[PDB]
Formats: sequence, structure tokens, C-alpha cells
Amino acid sequence: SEIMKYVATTCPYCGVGCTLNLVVSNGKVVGVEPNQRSPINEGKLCPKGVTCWEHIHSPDRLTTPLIKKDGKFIEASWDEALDLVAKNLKVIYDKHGPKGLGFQTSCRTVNEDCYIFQKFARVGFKTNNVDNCARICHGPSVAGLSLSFGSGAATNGFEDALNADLILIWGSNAVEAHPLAGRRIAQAKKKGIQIIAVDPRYTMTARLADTYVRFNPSTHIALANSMMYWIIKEGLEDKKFIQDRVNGFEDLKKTVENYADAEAIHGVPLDVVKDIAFRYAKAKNAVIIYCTDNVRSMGNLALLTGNVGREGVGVNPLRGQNNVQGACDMGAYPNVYSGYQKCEVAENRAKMEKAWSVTNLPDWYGATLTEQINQCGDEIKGMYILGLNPVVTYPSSNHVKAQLEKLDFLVVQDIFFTETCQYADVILPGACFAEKDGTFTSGERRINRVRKAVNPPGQAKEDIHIISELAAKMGFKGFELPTAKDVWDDMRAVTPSMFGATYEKLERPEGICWPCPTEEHPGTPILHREKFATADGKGNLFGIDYRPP
Amino acid sequence: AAKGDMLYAWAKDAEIQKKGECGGAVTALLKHALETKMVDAVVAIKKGKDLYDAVPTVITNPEDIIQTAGSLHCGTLLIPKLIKKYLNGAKDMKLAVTCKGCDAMAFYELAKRNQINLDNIIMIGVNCGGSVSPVTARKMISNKFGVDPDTVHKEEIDKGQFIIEYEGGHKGIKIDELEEEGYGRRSNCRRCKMKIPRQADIAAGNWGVIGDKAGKATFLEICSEKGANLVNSAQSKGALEISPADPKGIDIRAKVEKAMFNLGDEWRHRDFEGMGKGKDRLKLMMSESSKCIKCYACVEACPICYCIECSTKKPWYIAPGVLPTSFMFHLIRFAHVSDSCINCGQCEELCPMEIPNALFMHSQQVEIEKMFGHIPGQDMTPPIHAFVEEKAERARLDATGTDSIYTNIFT
Amino acid sequence: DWKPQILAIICNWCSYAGADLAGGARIQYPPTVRAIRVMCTGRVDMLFILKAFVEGADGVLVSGCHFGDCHYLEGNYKAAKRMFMIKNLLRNIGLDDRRFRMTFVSASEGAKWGMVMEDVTNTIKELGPSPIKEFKK
Ligand SMILES: Cc1cc2nc3c(=O)[nH]c(=O)nc-3n(C[C@H](O)[C@H](O)[C@H](O)COP(=O)(O)OP(=O)(O)OC[C@H]3O[C@@H](n4cnc5c(N)ncnc54)[C@H](O)[C@@H]3O)c2cc1C
Ligand code: SF4
Ligand code: SF4
Ligand code: SF4
Ligand code: SF4
Ligand code: SF4
Ligand code: FES
Repeated sequence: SEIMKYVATTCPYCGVGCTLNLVVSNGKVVGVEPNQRSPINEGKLCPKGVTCWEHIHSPDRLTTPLIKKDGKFIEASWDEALDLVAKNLKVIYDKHGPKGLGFQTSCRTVNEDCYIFQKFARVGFKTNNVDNCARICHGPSVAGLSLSFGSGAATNGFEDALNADLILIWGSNAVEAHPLAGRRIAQAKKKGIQIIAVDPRYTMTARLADTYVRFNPSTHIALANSMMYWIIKEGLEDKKFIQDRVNGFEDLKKTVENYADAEAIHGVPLDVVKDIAFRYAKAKNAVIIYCTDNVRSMGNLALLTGNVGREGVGVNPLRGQNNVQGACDMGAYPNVYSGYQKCEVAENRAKMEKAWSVTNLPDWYGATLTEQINQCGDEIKGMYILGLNPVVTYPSSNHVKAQLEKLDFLVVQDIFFTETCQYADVILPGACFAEKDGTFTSGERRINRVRKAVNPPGQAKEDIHIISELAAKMGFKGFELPTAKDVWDDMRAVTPSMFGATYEKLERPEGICWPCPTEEHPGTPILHREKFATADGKGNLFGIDYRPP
Repeated sequence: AAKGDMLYAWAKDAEIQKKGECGGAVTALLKHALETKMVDAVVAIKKGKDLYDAVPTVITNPEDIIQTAGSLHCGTLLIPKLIKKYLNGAKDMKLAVTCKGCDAMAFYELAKRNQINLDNIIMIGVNCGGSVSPVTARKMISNKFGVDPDTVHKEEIDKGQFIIEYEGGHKGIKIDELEEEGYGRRSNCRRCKMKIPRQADIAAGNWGVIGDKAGKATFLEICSEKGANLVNSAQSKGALEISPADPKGIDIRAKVEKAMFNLGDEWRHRDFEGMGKGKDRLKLMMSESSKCIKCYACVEACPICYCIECSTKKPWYIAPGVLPTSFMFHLIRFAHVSDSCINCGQCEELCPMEIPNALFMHSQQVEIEKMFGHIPGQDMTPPIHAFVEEKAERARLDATGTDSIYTNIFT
Repeated sequence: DWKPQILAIICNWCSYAGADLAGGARIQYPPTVRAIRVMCTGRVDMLFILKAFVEGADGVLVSGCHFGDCHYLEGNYKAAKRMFMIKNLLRNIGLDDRRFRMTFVSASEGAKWGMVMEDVTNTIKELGPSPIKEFKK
């Protein structure tokens, strides 16, 4: 057939979204090659990207559906397994309404599968009990940055920090995780850019920094409060910015004026505090790289120094999962439909109803991952898990196992036989990133294409196909979407932003950044261009008091 | 026609001759070899996307080489290591491969180390005056040329300037001016001196073609009997036209080659003294190499690194988990590669941490060369440590005029 | 506070014999060099020398048989070529190449072994502490 064919794809291992070539010989992925054309990484990959191809053709991959029949799983046909799932979901619905079910997907999955998953969870039985890894993962920082600015995403890109004078890494292992985001720090120091690292431990990304600052762990609020106190005290705040685009300054004033001497809390001497504070406030264009109160303090700093809406500046919280941003965008949260359209507002609730040809959408705040797992027997019973391994990921794994065994009809879709699989009643095999054909979304809001290299191992299918077949079994209208392009077009019709991100535009190696409202718009690589995304269009900066644990 | 002839060559097929960068002779020769069954496949470069994307391609259908026609100056890749990894080193199948000077040198390095079969491989070599990274070319065009890069149709380095053809006209800027401003050819391409691959089987270029054929003929130099046979077969079956080259063309070809040698020497100088001398060079090297995150891209991309397991992976040399890795990691590559480095730049350009691997390695290589007199990538000469000789060892000890190896070795 | 750390890698058949003969003849020299004793100097890999220098050897000495007197017919020609190349690498990484030398000591040259010991110690003392130990940090 084919000998050494190159297929361009996105790396599935973190939020940088590096591009790579998979080498496919006789329908087998046999290696990973650089793609020098990519703007994100210029053909450069970390160890994970270099060896992403190893797990694709493992013998352990699930090949056919499995059904727990009075013990060990026996081999089932697709029709059999799907009819079983449809029957059990139907009965649990008809007995316990929409509260009885529970959905959660992984951030490993492509945008089209996250969107169709949340569409399945809402168009059919109307439940907002949909969620994903981002809760239990490191950062609920999206909510905090949303409160500060309006969009919880990173304000600027990665190439953008090359334009600053004062990259300020803060508590980030940006070279251990996101190494090709830390490549920007390496390039910047080669260009001679002031770099200040502030992690509690001397990490390999703190080696690159001109100044390194220890502080006692769990004291970010105190340290940032001190820095803002000195900025206010010597008046290096940005008056036009604060008076024009920011609100809450008096509250910040009261809250911070109690942090003149905080050496007791954080270990940083007042001399070093003044040094970093004045370097940051004096830098004309300074970018913060972060990795709830902790992220709102960063928003406080950026708003206080007027470092937001411009090239070479901003706040860039690093995500960590390959498609966590994409899942949140597609609307795999309890409270947002898609593109962060809140379900609390009847306006877009009715817009969803009209677009999806369904009625009486829930509008109540769903149950997050831990909410579901804790109430996994009390009112929730019946659970579809799209790619999670909760027994290995959640803390108190034994409690997780107890709750899952308290559960009626778990369904698990995975590419491998995990530990959570033993507790499933049905196991639907899935496809990995080399067999899907969707899109990922980087941490810098960039939509990248994933391309099909090989076929799923045996009888395994990809998630859009599985969910469409299940919805056709259960009699649900609106899941007639045979391709990732059709799923994407349905999503685009639904969402106001991302309306310009057609696949003919995503076939560009550059990709598209998420606020792309029209088809001629080139994208929005820098957010909050001259107005924010809150009610008055003005960022709010809050006063946080440090709580000792 | 016989191993040393210098010819003008263009394709009989008008479409092949249009799509060739010059006369289409590389694409006519490759097509002929494939369809007359000298070779079982053809490894060439095609555009996968915009002309800034160069994708290697194994082609077995003779109908697909018209897609390979044209030269991509943003193709900074290296072919021979892909043939060893995913084509079993050409141990069972004949191939015909289009290659630049660095790609011919890499072929010879891997054949020295027994990793490919040059009896099976046919190397059609192209002249190379330099390659540009695709993304750097984009930034060049956006900033210095003041053009939207997606507008460009074709783009080439001709007469030492960067001609781009966009909608509206064409432009040109001296590559030396660009290279001073911080753009241009890759660093190793600036230092390169393998301009006409005379170690390949055929050397094709646009240098020395003068007069009525200045854009519709390829200057061919027949560098081996295998290439002579390929050319004679193509000319007889009528896929290729041959006229003897013009002596004035040969002369100015020699002059341009010599000038490119001098420019390469100048860049070698300014770069190697830019690295420093004494303990300053050790702080440059050590502080740069402290960035390495052990992605091993430099090892996997180097043509000379053919080892099943690198010694950089052995726990008695490098501690497995310590990430701010030792200088031993790069000392083990200086020791193993620097004697034969072909200055391909792959190690430098695939490094996520932007470490000047190629600059360090070539700075060591140039004077390992002027010490032992071994030029990498030219022929089947075994590596310096794979062939030690009694008389030569006596000679270097006597030349030091000393009873040991301590001093009077360098000037 | 500082004592030179010199490491020697001496072959078994001429340099170890020469050092043993010097000891037997009671030739005194300073106690600064510690030896490793491989069979031939052909065994000495480049990575041994580089590993020593990166661990912090202020000096490295490799001692073997004279040319034409290797126990294994030609194993010290290979070592000589390797050490010439090592001298070149250390000069181009900016470390002082006179921290390394290769001496040819026969089995009967105990006096010459003592003189080699003295001269290596003197040269390293002049050179001073190696820079790697502070460049690491
Ligand atoms: C990056 C680059 C720089 C060059 N610089 C010069 C120069 O300064 N002076 C000069 O006289 N000639 C240069 N050449 C060669 C020049 O294009 C030749 O005149 C041309 O190859 C003649 O062949 P043709 O037009 O007859 O056949 P063509 O139809 O052009 O055949 C060209 C062949 O080269 C292959 N190819 C294309 N891009 C690459 C690449 N990046 N790496 C390897 N193979 C590739 C194509 O697949 C095709 O088989 C350069 C070539 C490249 C690729
Ligand atoms: S930096 Fe992240 S996305 Fe890029 S190759 Fe490494 S793990 Fe994959
Ligand atoms: S290294 Fe030399 S031969 Fe290779 S592309 Fe650069 S200039 Fe051409
Ligand atoms: S490519 Fe660069 S980062 Fe990767 S191992 Fe080599 S030197 Fe280190
Ligand atoms: S060390 Fe780097 S420049 Fe030298 S041959 Fe290997 S890849 Fe090419
Ligand atoms: S560095 Fe040395 S051991 Fe490692 S792959 Fe290259 S040649 Fe082999
Ligand atoms: S036996 Fe001593 S050098 Fe070989």
C-alpha cells in the first residue's frame, strides 16, 4: 500500500499543541518525525512527543465490546452491547428523571467527541450532570481568571512573550511540563529579556531566570499582596489603565495595606520583594506565566500594572492536558453550553432549544466530578465515563471503588483495559489520537487539526460514531453527523464565537485562536484587545486576604 | 555520458520541463529510472502544503514524480537517516534518491558505518547554496520584505539574494544583509562548503548555464559510471535532451563555487571566534548545555549516531532521573561524532532548548580535520578510530618531537 | 585546602610493572596520583577520560608501553590516537589540555615512572583547580 507516509497531527500529551508527523507504513504507525512547518514548535518536540507513537499498536488495546455476564467479561457484538446500554439508560431515565444519570469525559479527547458527548447528555434526557478532568486536575483557575477578566483563558499566546521585557515565571515548572512553552523562556533569555522566577523550589525553569526567589509554599496570596502594596505605595500603578478599564481599586487598597512586612508568612526579605515589585511595575511590557485566590491575585497584579491588552504582555496560565481548553470550550461543564454560553440565561437556553430542536433544557447547575462520585448511590445511578480512570486518578481510591460498586450500570469507553473497567457493565472500545480525525485546542486558545493515520485496531470505533449509534438506538434526533466536519459545523452553528473556524481555515498550519466570530476574521491571538468581557466591559480586581492553613 | 562530462540537460516532456526549477532533468531522470525499472522506488521531496512545507515521499507510481518537480528552499530535512529507519536501509530494494550536499555526505557516513547499501541507492545530487527554516522564512517575508507570506508563489536564493514572487511582482534582498539582520540561511548552511556534490552519481544545478538556456537547462556533471549509465539510458530512450556544456559556463561555475567556499570560510571564522576561547568557551558550552531536557532529538537525528542504545542512556554515565543533566551528555557526543560531523544542522534545529549543537560540533570537527586530515562524507574512508595505522601513529609521535603526548602538538 | 586530584590509568604489562619496580627500588615521589590498572591502554575508552574530567580530575594521566612493545601487538597505537583526539577536544571545550598527558613507560623504567609522577604533580599544581567544579554549581 503505502511506504513511509507522513501524516501531520497534534501531540496529545499537553496543552502546547505541538505538531508532528506520524510515519505510516502498511497501515502501521512506525515512528514520529519533525514537522518544521509548524509555528507552535518549529519541528521540535519533547520526549513525550518524540515517543508518542509507541502506545498506538500495543496488543493490550481494546478490540471489541465486553459485557460483564455474571463475572469475567465476555466478548460482545456492537449491536448487542449498544442495545444493552440503550435499554439500561432508558430504564434509569424513566425511573429517576435527569438527576439519576451522570456523564464525564476526559480532556484527552477531541473537540468533536466532547461536543457530541455533551449534546448527547443534554438533547436526550435533559441533564447538566456533564463534567471532565479539569476539576480534579490542578487548576480551577479558570473560574478565578474569569472573575478577574471575563474569559478564563490565557490572554496572550506563547510566541508573544518574546516581546516583553520582564517575563515573570511564577510557581511554574514550565520546562518539566510544557517544555516547548519553556522554549520561549530560553529564546527570551538568549534575546536578553529580564526573567524573574518565583517558584518555591529551584527548578530547571528557575535556572533560566536572572532572579530566583524562594518563598514558603502556600503563600502566593501573601507574596503578591506585598508586591502590590509596594507598587501602590510608590505609585507605579497605571493611572489611565486603572481609571479607564479596571474597577475595585479601593477594595484592593484596603486589602493589601496590611502586607508591608510579610516576611513572617513568605520567606522573602523586604529587599527582594521591593526588587521584584519595582522591576515588574517599571517594566513597560511584562508577562506573567502561572502554573482560585491564587489566579485572581495574578489578575490583580496585571490589572494593577496595566499589563493586559497588548502585544508582549498578559497572563498565561498553563493548562497541562492536551484538550482541557477544548473540552471546556465545547461545553463539557455543568453550567456552560458551548463557547462559555451560560445555561443560567434563558436567552441562549432558548437558542439551544431552537437550534437543537429540543425543549425544556434543564438550566440547573449540574454536578461536578466529585459531586457525582460522592452522590454516586444516593441519587445518581448509571454513569457513562468517556475516557476516565477514576479509581487511579481520584484521591481515596478505595472510596472511589466503594462508590462505583454502589452504582447501577456503569458504562466505560476506553482504548485500554484500565482498573476502572472491572467495575463497568459494558465496555465500548475506542480509538486513540492516531485513529480519530478531530481537533485539539491548545492552552493558547489555538485550534489544531488531528489527522487520521491508521484504522482502529479491530472492531473498535471512534466516539462520534459510538455516540451517534447509541443515540440512533435510543431514538434521538440530531445525531446524524457522520464526520468530525459535520460535528464541527453543528457546533459552529450553535456557538457565536468559533463561527469562523471552518476546517478549510484549520487546514492552515497556523490553526485558529478561539474568539473567531466571522469567516473572514483571522482570529484573536491576544484577548481583551481594548475592552474586557465582564458586565461593564471592565476588569474587576479583588482584595484577597491570606488564609493560613 | 562518461564519468566527468559536463552537460546541459532538459526534459523532453514540456510539462516536466515547465515544473522543473531549471530544465526538469532531475525529474526526467527519476521518472525514467522508475519506469524502466532500474529502481523500485524514488525518495524525493514534494510540497505537502504551501511551498514552505517540504515532505519526503517514497514514490512507486511513475505518475507521481511530476508532483516532486521543483526545488523547495525551505526543505531543511535530511533524507538518508529516514531510509535506514523506515526503508530497512535499502538492503533489499533499489532506490533513486535526490539529495543535497549534506544528504550525500550523510549517505556516505551511514554507508561507512554499514547502515545503508550504496550499491542499491542511486544519488542524484543537486547543488545547494543554502536552505532556510520555513518559519524563519515566514518571519523574513512578513517583516523585511513587507509581504503577507501566504501571497508568495515561488521563492529562491539566486545570485546571493532572496527573490520572492508574489501577486504584484517580485522582490529581492541580499542574503548577506538578511544574515546580518538575523535571518537568512541556516547557520550551518552559512558555514557549509559542500556546494557541488561530486561524491554523488550526478550533480545538477543552475550554475554555469548561460545564454539562450539560462532558465530552461540543468547543468549536469556526471560523477560516476552508474550516473553515466542512467544518463545514457535516459537520453537514448528519449526522456532527456543532452548538449555539451559551454566552456564559459564551466569557468563561471568554478568561480561561483570558489566564491561560495570563501564565504563559507568567513562564516566559519566569525562563528568559531564568536564562541570564545579558554575558560569563557567552557562557560559558554556548560551554561548552554545545562538547558538540555534529554529529548534525544539530536541523537535520533544525527546521521553519525547509529547505536542501538546511546551511551548517554547508560546509568553509569548519566544518572537516569537527574534532569539538570551533566556535561557528560554532550561530552559523549563530542567524543563520538566530532571526528566525522557533516554539519547538517539537524541537531541544532531540532533542539527544543535552542542549544547550538551544530556550532559546537562543527567547531570541533574542523580542526579534528586539520589534525588527522579526514574529510567526512566524501568516500568510503573508514573513521579515524575504526582504522588506526602503525606508521601513522609513529609519525604523529615523532612529529611532536617528544617522548610522550603532552605538548608541541598545537600552534 | 586544595590538593590536586590526579588519576592515572596504567597498563598491566609495562606501566604497572614500572611503578612496581620503582616501589621495589624505593624511589620516592609525592602521593598525589592514584591508578586504575587496565590490561592494555587500548582498553582506555575516551569516555573514561571525559568522565574523570567531568567528575573533577584536576589531571588525568594514561601510561602505557612504548610503541612496538605492547603486550597485545598494537593496542597502544589505538590509545595514542584516542588521546591525541582527547587533547583536541579538551582544547576546544576550553579546558586546559595540559591537564592530560600520555606517557610511555617500559617495565624497567622505575626511575622514569618516578620522574613522570613528579612532573605530573608539578604541572597540575601550577595549573590549579579545575574549572568544572565551579562551573557546575
Ligand atoms: C534548498 C535548495 C537550495 C539550492 N540552492 C541552489 C543554489 O544555490 N544553486 C544552484 O545552482 N542550485 C541550487 N539548488 C538546486 C537547483 O534547484 C537545481 O538547479 C535544480 O535541482 C535542477 O533540477 P531540475 O530543475 O532539473 O529538476 P527539478 O524538477 O527541479 O528537480 C528538483 C528535485 O529536487 C528535489 N528537492 C526539492 N527540494 C528538495 C530539498 N529541500 N531537499 C532535497 N531534494 C529536494 C525535488 O524533489 C526534485 O526531485 C538548490 C536546491 C535546493 C533544494
Ligand atoms: S511540549 Fe507538550 S505538546 Fe509538545 S511534544 Fe511535548 S508533551 Fe507534546
Ligand atoms: S548544509 Fe550545505 S548542502 Fe546542506 S542544505 Fe545547507 S548549504 Fe546546502
Ligand atoms: S536535542 Fe537539545 S534538548 Fe534534546 S537531548 Fe539534544 S541537546 Fe538536549
Ligand atoms: S552532530 Fe549535528 S551537525 Fe554534526 S552531523 Fe550530527 S546532526 Fe549533523
Ligand atoms: S552519541 Fe555515541 S553512543 Fe550515542 S548514538 Fe551517537 S555514536 Fe552511538
Ligand atoms: S600492554 Fe601496555 S600499552 Fe598495551
